[PDB]
Amino acid sequence: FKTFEWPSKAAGLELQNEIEQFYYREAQLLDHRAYEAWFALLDKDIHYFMPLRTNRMIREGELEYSGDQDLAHFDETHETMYGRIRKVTSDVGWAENPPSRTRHLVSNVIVKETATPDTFEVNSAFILYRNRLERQVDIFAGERRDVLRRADNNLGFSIAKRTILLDASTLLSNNLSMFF
Amino acid sequence: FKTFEWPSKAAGLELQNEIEQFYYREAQLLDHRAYEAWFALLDKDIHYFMPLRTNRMIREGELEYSGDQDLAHFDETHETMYGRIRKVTSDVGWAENPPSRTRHLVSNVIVKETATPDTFEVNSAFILYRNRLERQVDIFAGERRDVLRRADNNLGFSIAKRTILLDASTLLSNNLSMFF
Amino acid sequence: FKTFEWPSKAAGLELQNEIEQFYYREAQLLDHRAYEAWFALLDKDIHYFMPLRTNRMIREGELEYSGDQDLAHFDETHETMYGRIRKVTSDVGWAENPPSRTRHLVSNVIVKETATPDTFEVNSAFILYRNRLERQVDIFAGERRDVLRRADNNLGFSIAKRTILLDASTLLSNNLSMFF
Amino acid sequence: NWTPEAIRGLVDQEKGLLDPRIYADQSLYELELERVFGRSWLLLGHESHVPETGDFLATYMGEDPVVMVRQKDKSIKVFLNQCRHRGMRICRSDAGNAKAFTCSYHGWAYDIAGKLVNVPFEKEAFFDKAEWGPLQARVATYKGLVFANWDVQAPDLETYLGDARPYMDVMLDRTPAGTVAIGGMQKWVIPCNWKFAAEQFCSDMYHAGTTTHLSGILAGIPPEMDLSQAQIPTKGNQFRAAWGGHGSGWYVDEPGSLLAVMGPKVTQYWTEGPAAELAEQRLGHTGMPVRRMVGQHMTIFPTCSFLPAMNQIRVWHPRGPNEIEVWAFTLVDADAPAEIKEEYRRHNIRNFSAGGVFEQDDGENWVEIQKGLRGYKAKSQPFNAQMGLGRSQTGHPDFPGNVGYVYAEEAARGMYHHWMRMMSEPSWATLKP
Amino acid sequence: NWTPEAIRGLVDQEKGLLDPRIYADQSLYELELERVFGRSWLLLGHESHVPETGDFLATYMGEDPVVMVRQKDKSIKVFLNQCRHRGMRICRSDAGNAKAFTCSYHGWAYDIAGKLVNVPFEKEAFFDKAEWGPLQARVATYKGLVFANWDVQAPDLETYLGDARPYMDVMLDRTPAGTVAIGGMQKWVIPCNWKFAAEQFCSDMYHAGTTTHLSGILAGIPPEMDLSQAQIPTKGNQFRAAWGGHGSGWYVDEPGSLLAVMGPKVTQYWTEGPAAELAEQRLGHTGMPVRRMVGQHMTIFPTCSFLPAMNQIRVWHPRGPNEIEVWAFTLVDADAPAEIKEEYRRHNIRNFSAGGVFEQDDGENWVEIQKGLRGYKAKSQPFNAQMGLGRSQTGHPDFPGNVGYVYAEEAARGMYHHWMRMMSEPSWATLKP
Amino acid sequence: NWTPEAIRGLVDQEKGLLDPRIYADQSLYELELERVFGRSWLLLGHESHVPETGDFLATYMGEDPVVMVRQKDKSIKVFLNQCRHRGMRICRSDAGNAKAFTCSYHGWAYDIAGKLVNVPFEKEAFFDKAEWGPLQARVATYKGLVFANWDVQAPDLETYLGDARPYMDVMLDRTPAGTVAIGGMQKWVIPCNWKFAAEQFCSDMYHAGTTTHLSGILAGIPPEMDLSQAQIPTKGNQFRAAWGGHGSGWYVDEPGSLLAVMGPKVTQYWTEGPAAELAEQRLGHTGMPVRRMVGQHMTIFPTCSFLPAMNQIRVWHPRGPNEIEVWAFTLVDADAPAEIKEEYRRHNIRNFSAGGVFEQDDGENWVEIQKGLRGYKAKSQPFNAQMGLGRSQTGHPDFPGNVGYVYAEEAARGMYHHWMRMMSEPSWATLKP
Ligand code: FES
Ligand code: FES
Ligand code: FES
Ligand SMILES: [Fe+2]
Ligand SMILES: [Fe+2]
Ligand SMILES: [Fe+2]
Repeated sequence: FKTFEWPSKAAGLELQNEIEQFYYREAQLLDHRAYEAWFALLDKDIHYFMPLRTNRMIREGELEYSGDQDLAHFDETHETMYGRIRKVTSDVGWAENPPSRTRHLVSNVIVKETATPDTFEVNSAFILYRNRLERQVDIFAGERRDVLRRADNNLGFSIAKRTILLDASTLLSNNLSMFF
Repeated sequence: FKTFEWPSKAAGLELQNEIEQFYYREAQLLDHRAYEAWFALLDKDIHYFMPLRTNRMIREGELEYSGDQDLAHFDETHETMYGRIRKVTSDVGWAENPPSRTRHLVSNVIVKETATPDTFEVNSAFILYRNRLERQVDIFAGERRDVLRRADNNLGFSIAKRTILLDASTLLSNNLSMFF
Repeated sequence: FKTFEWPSKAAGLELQNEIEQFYYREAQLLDHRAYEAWFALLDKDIHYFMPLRTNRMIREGELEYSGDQDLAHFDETHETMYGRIRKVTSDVGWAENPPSRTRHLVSNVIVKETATPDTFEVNSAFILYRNRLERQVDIFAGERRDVLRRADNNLGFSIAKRTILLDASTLLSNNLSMFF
Repeated sequence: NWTPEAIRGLVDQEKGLLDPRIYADQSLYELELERVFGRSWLLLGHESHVPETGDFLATYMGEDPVVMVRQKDKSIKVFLNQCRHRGMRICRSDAGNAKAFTCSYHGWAYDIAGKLVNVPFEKEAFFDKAEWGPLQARVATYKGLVFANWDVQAPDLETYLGDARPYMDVMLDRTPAGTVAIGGMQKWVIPCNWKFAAEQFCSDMYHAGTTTHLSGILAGIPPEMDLSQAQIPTKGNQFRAAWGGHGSGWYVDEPGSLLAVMGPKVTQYWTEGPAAELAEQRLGHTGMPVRRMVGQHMTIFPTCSFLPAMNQIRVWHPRGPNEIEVWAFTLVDADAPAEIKEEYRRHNIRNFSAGGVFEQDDGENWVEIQKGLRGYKAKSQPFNAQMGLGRSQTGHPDFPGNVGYVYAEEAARGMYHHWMRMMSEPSWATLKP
Repeated sequence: NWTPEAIRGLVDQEKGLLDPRIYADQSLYELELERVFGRSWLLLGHESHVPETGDFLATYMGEDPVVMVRQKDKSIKVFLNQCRHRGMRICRSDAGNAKAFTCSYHGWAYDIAGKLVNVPFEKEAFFDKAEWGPLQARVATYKGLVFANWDVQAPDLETYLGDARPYMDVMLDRTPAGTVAIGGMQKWVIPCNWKFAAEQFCSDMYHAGTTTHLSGILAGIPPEMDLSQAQIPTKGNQFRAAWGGHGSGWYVDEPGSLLAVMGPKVTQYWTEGPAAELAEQRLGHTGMPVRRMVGQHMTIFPTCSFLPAMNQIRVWHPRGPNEIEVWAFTLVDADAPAEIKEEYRRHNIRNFSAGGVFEQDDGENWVEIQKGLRGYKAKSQPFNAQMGLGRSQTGHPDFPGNVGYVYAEEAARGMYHHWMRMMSEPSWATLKP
Repeated sequence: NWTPEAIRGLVDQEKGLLDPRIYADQSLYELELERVFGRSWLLLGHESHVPETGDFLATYMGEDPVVMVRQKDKSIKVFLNQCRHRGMRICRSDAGNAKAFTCSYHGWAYDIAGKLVNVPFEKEAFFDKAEWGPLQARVATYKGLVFANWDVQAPDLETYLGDARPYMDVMLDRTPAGTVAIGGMQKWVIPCNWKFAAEQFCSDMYHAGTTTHLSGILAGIPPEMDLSQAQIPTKGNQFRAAWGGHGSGWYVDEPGSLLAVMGPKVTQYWTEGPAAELAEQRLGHTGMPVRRMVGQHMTIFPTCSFLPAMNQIRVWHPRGPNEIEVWAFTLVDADAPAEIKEEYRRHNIRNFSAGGVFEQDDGENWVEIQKGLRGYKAKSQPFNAQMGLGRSQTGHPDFPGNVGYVYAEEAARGMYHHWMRMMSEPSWATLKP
């Protein structure tokens, strides 16, 4: 993964605002545990990917991320994501019952157009603050590389693809019971 | 406190900019210890509220936050806030003398119109970084639910109401000597 | 360093967006280790400055920051910055080989005009998340005060001056191998 | 390793000297969880936290997690929040209502009494369920306040408190209906030793009457008034318990302490009207001028601290020699009007929450002291506890027990003395009153 | 100080009792690094992690950083990732290829064998380089898996494993082509003791057959299917090794467990077809029906844990008594179809990664146990390890070795007993099989 | 318990061996605060940090906070930043001017000398104020540099330094006007033992002449030049103190060392002109060619490290065995031009601050060593300190004292020998110079 290929001419003010507002609405859903409403944003062909990141010398920097044939933190389809939603909303799902307290702070939104109409490549930065039980605090940072499609929902868009690049090699959290 | 009920028609570009700019200005006032200048933004009928947050099973999720008749971290009026301003600006106010170093990073601003003209319900997310003395670092995250009135001042708005939903059960910090 | 004196008449929606996008593009360069590309943004007469910050009683609060004739975390010109770029891109630069994983979260952008055409005074807040080697995490927060000039590069602007106000007295990190 | 002889040398009530190592030593702290917290009566909250059948509250005894839970027969039971199979937490939420407790690990089921009622695949794999339930604590209640103790050889709560009961009754025994806890419990973490916090509410009015809370009073007094007009109360008394290490301190007559902190409506309720007159009538057997008593502070050894006038109550949960958790709630009279309860609620948040105008300065002091105690030379010379030395007497016509001047360290010396005794005397036969 | 007499009292396999202090005590952990981790065979990875000459993997042996490297003569060498001059890390990346290793501090050059070949200014400032190379470990490979041991007096890997080897072959020796590891090493941190994690994979199917994974199975079963039809697996067996503290547990015939976790394609591949029949012939002489074995867990003492049917392998790296790092990878048959290899990759991420629908609930249990063990009374009473006591037999008509019921703690008692042995017996003369 | 016999065996200067436990052991560190830091001369800063009456500086002696304050009679007084009442910090800011000091806890007032002058309510509640002032330290100043020592038994600063004074005067005595400290003090945290940092500035030129600072030199050389040409220095000497464990190392006749770090304008001032003429004339008793000495490193035991040719001065404050705080500042001549003062200011930020092109690589090494020392096997074998063993002699025509080759560890062995002596010998009679 290299520097995001931003367009020279930036996206229009209305488009920039629309996508920024989509992420703010998405963050609200996740932070208030509206998992069913959030899951409805995911298209049937969703690929939800979070690769492993390794420590490499500069000369071996091309091998920093795990590939498509390798293990990952997440490598999901619509089918497997539904299972995760059924687990996280479950009363016997102990990892999130009692549920965690999360905050998705979203910024650095860069919008790029595609060859397909009403479909956008979007780059954004995040800090995910996760507070759990009595004193457990986990802080995550990284970027999201999304393919978004315009949709007739309450948020304005639907998610076709999502790659999450976490600023971590070894995960300092005991789990990833949250969604990015 | 459920998911913030954002309007389907997103706020206009100018109004979105104005309220975001207000928060950035407000953050600058707080981060540079302009407490008397910040206190002037608070209206006389202000309710400054930060409820307690508890670990609950999903079956008892409606009791996550403390109520109106319960204890809180903050439950303040204009007169009680005046006392806090007089304390924080005092030489004998040891908790903030020497003063802390703070950063209010504001994002996720969602603007909602109300029935009263020039009065808006605003939802936003924050990360408050508090550095104190030699080595002390306290990191807070949450959302703010404000009522903002249009005012003729340096910032463009006044604060009618503020509710802070902190992502914490037990507070990891020894005190809350900062303003949210 | 006092509260950034923002203009009453706020910057236009187009200008606000252009500068925000510049910072998001800049963050992407730094977070993906494009040091040559980022160095190109620095003008010949750049002053890159990060003062020391001390704990002072309110009565002596004017001595908080280190002066012009005092030591600093950074006090750099174009030539000294060049040497830093040559070190960080070097295979024998052990502090960043293997390199760190960084995230520059940018928000709170306030835009001010100057006397010189196409030259702007900009204030913004940041959280810099730095993850190094196996489990090392260093989190920085502060504000940046930039003088930006319009440039015909892929980002839109060039950096004439930068002052970084870091919310720390004693640095909790072992180094400052990153750029702010 | 600490011998009884070495432990006795740490505290000297005669010379008024304290070895600073008692707040920092890791070996001493490990002994405290055994010798002090393992056999003391510890505060868990109030009866109103668990008013109905099945209602529970997850709290702590020292560093042991426990479940306080109301039974069908109106009784309260306290057991260790740990499954005896492999150590998993049985009750995983803060508070609520339960029909039965079940372990999330292997499914060992428990009733609200804490008894093990079901083991999955017991007839296939296995042992007595009546013997394998979590450890039970002794439960005793004093006028609403629920206390707990592990030790079956320990004295009952009544004798444990001793002659400190009258001073508890100033806050607890004012109406026939009793007190009720305002919902919600405030929790925060302070990097200091538990003894600093326990001592301050025990014997330290000296901090509130000098420099610590000068900005706190400034926040409370009317906007037109500044600190130079604010009353400086000097008259008052301090109390040392006959046994236990308990202590209380109070101002006499001067309302400047209460009027600034609690406001004009609370001070009126506390000193004037039928509610104040009935309280004095109910506390006639103690023989105290309770309407004259304003701005009181008290610690029930080791970690039950409260302010009988402003009705702020807190437990200090130890988390090593260098850390505590403060768990704070507030009590009001059950039959009190809505205006008084709202006044108590607002002012306790304004003063004694984590963001309180008083608490901010309380913790700031403690954080600095603990940091200082990391140094070798900072623990080499004793701290001064010589205030009011040999001035307290039992022949006081207004207040019972060992009574001295309000600005003294007699109750402090008694607290550290009883601490020294618990740490050095392994058997109750010598330790008990 | 921990005497051999005191260490023996920590584990009682006869009464099925465990002293909770073993998971929390700092002194015991420091003894574990010497007596357990300093002389055990520890899993570092797989042969396919280092396939070519100069290929390396930076990993751990306890808390010692180690470098595993393939040599010129196809051998694998393991040495301490520490320069003997002033302690600097020689190999500073996770994995890759090297022609040489060089210390970044003073420039001490090493070859890929871990031999010191060059010292800057040696002739001018100095000493023998052959005596000053990083500490080498004994390397032994068992059918793909690379193990390492510091102790020269320790028994060889084959003897160390013993009669647990046929149970390892259920995953490792199904095809003559062997096994290959899928790329990527998952790493995360859990605040708990390593023994909880090691014991769970050793003897604890009990948690999976009860309450821990009710949401995990729900995540794996069809959207139209609920926990009522999920099918409850109850039948199965558990194995305890004759020596080593190794253990394994599995379900028999009941397919409801494997189907939910691994899906229909893997479950079929494991049970019916040319691949499963080839494994039946290859492993039949050991007296074990592998086609009946559906869903399995196994621990090779101390910290090598794997799940044969799902092919999930992990190393628990200890980080004090209160913390571990989990390093996990996945194995597939070298000659397995691409479709089967992909289903193994996808489902192992879905179930067993840091965000895995099974792993999430596993860590959640262990975190809360470790937190509980901070309290005095939480460590005062023994844990119950009495399940299936005196119910295991070495003459089982279906499975080899000491075999009992799937929901038992025989392998758990064997693991803590061998732990107790290694902690109390300093010489291999008495410790060996 | 660390017996004197066990301590002596940790360091072997005869064979050149160092036991790695010295950097990691918690028990050894506890003794260091008493045996090493509790009775050594420790740097607090410069006279110019506190130039006028009432000026103070809050710094550290080990882990003990101290206040260094200029008096009315132009003297400097150093006392423990701890109130003897209940341990509160008396001076709560970094630096500034005070007319008096007052405790924020109970209002105990102090004069600028560190003497208890006022106690609130002393007459009513109480003991002599003259006895209960904060612990005073011995204050000695060597040509600007302020040192402090708790122990009255310890020898005076002049005797403490010994024959290390001439090498200090290269930086501290070039003009009759003396030196002045540039404003501001840089502070950062490194997770490593203090002895790694103390040894490097004591004896370790070896890291700078090899691999550690390859990218640091690259940053300072002109864009038209690369590391291929960069002149590599090989000629130089190393000094070991007769007593103290003080050490120094410098290059002889090689401008490329100073040119890359400090630039041409600093080198012109240091080697040529009337300023360098006066420096050699004032330092005539030594017989040293100070105009030919370029790129010097020096450590005054235990934690006073500086770089004379670039005027980088720093103190290493210990924070447990696994952490330190670096407090660094810079010196210039009092009558130095405004051009040269700015050159020293800019280049010291560029090179030796937390983000400095040299300092980044220094810390990176130490951080990784400390991590490795968590393991058992990583502490089981001694480190090599055999460099330049038995090659140093006291008969040198230009540089006085025990002088060897620049790339040696004679001063390093001298440091650890003196460390061992202080840790093992309780009395100053055997320890004296
Ligand atoms: S731990 Fe509670 S059932 Fe196993
Ligand atoms: S530490 Fe490896 S060369 Fe000095
Ligand atoms: S601590 Fe300084 S006066 Fe009480
Ligand atoms: Fe107080
Ligand atoms: Fe499991
Ligand atoms: Fe260096």
